[PDB]
Amino acid sequence: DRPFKQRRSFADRCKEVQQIRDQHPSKIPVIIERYKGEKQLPVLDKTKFLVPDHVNMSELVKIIRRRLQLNPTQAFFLLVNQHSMVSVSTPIADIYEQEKDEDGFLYMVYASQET
Ligand SMILES: O=C(O)Cc1c[nH]c2ccc(F)cc12
Repeated sequence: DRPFKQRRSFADRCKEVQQIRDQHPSKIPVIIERYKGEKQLPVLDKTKFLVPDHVNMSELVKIIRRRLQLNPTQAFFLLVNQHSMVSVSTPIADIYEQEKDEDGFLYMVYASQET
């Protein structure tokens, strides 16, 4: 259950982004993890997503919500560096250039609170 950055070294994370640049150049490499203090939402099956660079962030919110199989009642937020991405109808390619990690991944966190 450890976070991605505790399972992979910085150099290995950089090499993985570089490999994705070669093999899936039109995809943004995204890490999506459950907030550490999250109580209500389940853990997602997978952590690493290759997102076509034209996808709007607001659509990624809907996709992850569907993957979690929640009621329309359960609150859900997907955050990039504590910015909620529910209303961001901007392609991920633009968010990437602005919010990417030094290792080249784009890190997101989901929670039942937007704090
Ligand atoms: O969910 C995934 O597996 C990765 C992903 C996120 N958004 C997408 C949009 C189109 C597509 F082909 C794949 C994706």
